[PDB]
Amino acid sequence: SLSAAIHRTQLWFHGRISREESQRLIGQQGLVDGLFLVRESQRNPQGFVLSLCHLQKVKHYLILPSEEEGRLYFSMDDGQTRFTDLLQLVEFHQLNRGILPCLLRHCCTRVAL
Amino acid sequence: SLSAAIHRTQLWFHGRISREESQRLIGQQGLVDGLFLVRESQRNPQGFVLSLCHLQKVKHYLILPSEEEGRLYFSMDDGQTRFTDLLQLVEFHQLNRGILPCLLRHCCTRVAL
Repeated sequence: SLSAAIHRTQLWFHGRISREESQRLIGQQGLVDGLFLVRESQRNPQGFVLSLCHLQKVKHYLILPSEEEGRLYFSMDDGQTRFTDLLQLVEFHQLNRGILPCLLRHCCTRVAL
Repeated sequence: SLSAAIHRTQLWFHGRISREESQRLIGQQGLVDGLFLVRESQRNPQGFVLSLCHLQKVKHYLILPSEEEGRLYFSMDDGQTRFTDLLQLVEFHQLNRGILPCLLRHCCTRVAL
């Protein structure tokens, strides 16, 4: 019912928050293996960062935009693996590791459901 | 690149926040006609609320789950107009007023961008 109501809302996305902020929020949600969020990058404000808990360590993956044949894509591996938006990136990594040490299993949010 | 990235993130959903906090956030973002958000009700554990600014006043429209014959829908008018989830409702009202005093024009984002 809640699940159904909010099924297509993307609670993993945090917008313009810091690296430190992401580690705090993740740290306080238990350092759960596979816990994650996406946010805007500080060091590169045109990009995004996937912040991911694995083995109680928090890791950050820079997501950069590029363009090819008039279409924009995002990549955290210098263009080897490409996505049309962050949602496609997140959905792919919920089932496949790719470069990551684990799946994206648990959304880290600051929303109360 | 941001709107290409956050395409399908549905930043209008805020989860459970008070009536006053909704009004605070709407005000903070400028009290534009058609500025809106969807939250969870503080009073009804299973209800949602569309909070929408028209003519410098915030109004609140309850969105309720209904289950008819093992099928779930959401509605703001006791099932005259039915929706599978919150996104369906929002997208319909971005184009059609329905029971509302204006269109849903501007997302009151749950995150800074």
